Amino acid sequence: SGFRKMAFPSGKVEGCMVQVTCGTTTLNGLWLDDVVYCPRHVICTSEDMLNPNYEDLLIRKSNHNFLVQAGNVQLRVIGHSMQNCVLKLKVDTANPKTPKYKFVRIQPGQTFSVLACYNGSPSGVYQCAMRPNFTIKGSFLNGSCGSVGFNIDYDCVSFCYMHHMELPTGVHAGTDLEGNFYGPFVDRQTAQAAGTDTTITVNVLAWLYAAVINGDRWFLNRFTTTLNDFNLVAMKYNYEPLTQDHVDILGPLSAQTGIAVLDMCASLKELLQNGMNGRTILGSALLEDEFTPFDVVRQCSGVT
Amino acid sequence: SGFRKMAFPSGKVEGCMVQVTCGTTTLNGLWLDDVVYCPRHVICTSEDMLNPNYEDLLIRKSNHNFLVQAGNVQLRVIGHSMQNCVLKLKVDTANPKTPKYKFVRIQPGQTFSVLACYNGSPSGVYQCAMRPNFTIKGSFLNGSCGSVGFNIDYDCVSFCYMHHMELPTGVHAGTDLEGNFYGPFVDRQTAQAAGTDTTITVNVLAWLYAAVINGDRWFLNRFTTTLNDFNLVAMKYNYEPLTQDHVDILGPLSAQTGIAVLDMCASLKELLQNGMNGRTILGSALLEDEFTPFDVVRQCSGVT
Ligand SMILES: Cc1ccncc1NC(=O)Cc1cccc(I)c1
Ligand SMILES: Cc1ccncc1NC(=O)Cc1cccc(I)c1
Repeated sequence: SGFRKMAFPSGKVEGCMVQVTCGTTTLNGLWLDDVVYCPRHVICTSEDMLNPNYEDLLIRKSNHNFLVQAGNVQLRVIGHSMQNCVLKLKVDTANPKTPKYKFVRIQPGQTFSVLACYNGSPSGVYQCAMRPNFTIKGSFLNGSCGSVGFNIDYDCVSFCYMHHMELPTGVHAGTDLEGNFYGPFVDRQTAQAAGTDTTITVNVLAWLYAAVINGDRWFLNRFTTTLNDFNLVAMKYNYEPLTQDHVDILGPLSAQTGIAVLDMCASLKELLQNGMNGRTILGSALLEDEFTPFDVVRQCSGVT
Repeated sequence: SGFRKMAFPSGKVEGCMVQVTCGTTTLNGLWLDDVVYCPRHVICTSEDMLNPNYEDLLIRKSNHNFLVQAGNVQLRVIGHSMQNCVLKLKVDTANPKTPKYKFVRIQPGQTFSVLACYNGSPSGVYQCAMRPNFTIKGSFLNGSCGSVGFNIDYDCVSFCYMHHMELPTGVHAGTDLEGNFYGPFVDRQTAQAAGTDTTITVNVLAWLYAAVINGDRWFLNRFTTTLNDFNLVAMKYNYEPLTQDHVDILGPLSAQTGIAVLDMCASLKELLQNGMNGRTILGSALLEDEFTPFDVVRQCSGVT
């Protein structure tokens, strides 16, 4: 019973958080095995940030300039290298709390949990989605850079995001753990406007299936539609076009509820065209798009 | 930048989760020091649940009937006792992962994080509020009983909730860690309807302050009100009456934003009377009441 915006248990990630200081800048690092991963802008001063030449800035840095602290103990830095927009600090000690892990570059529409950190210490955990415009709508303040996004499959943590910056519009941009930004964003204090933040249609349908499973059914109607007819409505409302891959991914939810994907699309079509009329769905007065079909199945089945 | 429904990092609690089995029932336990805490209905069969006599059922149970497993290793049970609606299983080993902790009985309107577990394994973490009718709107399936609610102050975990049951209305009831239910609920499969779920007014105002801090200001108006005038509106909309204690608790948010509490009440009054007119606040189309004034300050300052 019930449906919540649920994050993964953060323990395995908390054991990887460290504090990295270079000069006067302190941010978060991720310690996995004998490597600490952190945003390369840790080497920048506020003045450098307008147009930084990271290769030139990094020349003036030695291993001893990178202060890495895990809890209250200091890690010895024996190597440093820049991989895209991340720094990799080789330390002399493997993290004893290193979980089984992978680095994954997620697709827009996919969700993940963020462990927001400051000075290497966890402050909280929440669930995010990579927006179709490659931004994330997070909760981060100065000092949160280096906080990571991740998913967990039983005992394996798949790291997918590392926080780097806030855009002037209050949305967030970052990289995968290879240091490549999601989207066109660059790690410099410059005019970087975000593209259209469209709604993740397959996720809204998954959340509608979750609502039916949990008893909220008022929005079910007597109608059906086609992918092409639905997509005309989706375009008008800045929803992502629905494909047969999306319909296929909703198959288990359609099978569990007995509601054909195209019938659910027709409920969504009427919801887009007529609104909620002051009503709610799973305690929300808008269509929620940050639950994937996998999230709905996981939460509705209790995968640990 | 940004505002999210954030849970505490769950690591300290994950290290306390164990599986408790008695006969054919398996649920979650909380292992702190040499004691495992779990819902006493672990001793019940589905038939017992209609009208169980826990004292009589517990007579037929010995220490060896309580199977306690921490990960893949078995704990030896050397004692058992019933305290209200919880069982306390004394084990021969102190939990080496026991964090600094307290047991607290929270007040309605207060928030906490839940680590949903199944078979002693964490599935996810989310933020809840104890509703004014003493229910929680969680996400729990069969096997989740014994999952706990908690708050964290730096290194101290204050446990406040232990999940016991789902009401026929899909809302959740449970106990504090002394086994006393929140509200009038009893641990038996019987007609237990919930009272009026009123809105936590002080929390909605705190969330309105969070919105102003984060840039969402469209709802600020040219009006003010009084506590008595505001409370006439609050009664009409099933909002909790606002007191001077609530105004005092909003003091830091009022000081940070420069918006007097009664002016914010007048914005809330107009929002209640006229609705959002298709607009959103912090990505929500309804007034959010599961952020306390302390939560807003914590999130907006980055307390770790
Ligand atoms: C202040 C804040 C809030 C949330 N998340 C991150 C930050 N920090 C920054 O963005 C600092 C910064 C400034 C300009 C460019 C770059 I690269 C980094
Ligand atoms: C099925 C479920 C879903 C969510 N949270 C908890 C549960 N489990 C129960 O409530 C089992 C139960 C039944 C009747 C009385 C009692 I005491 C306990």
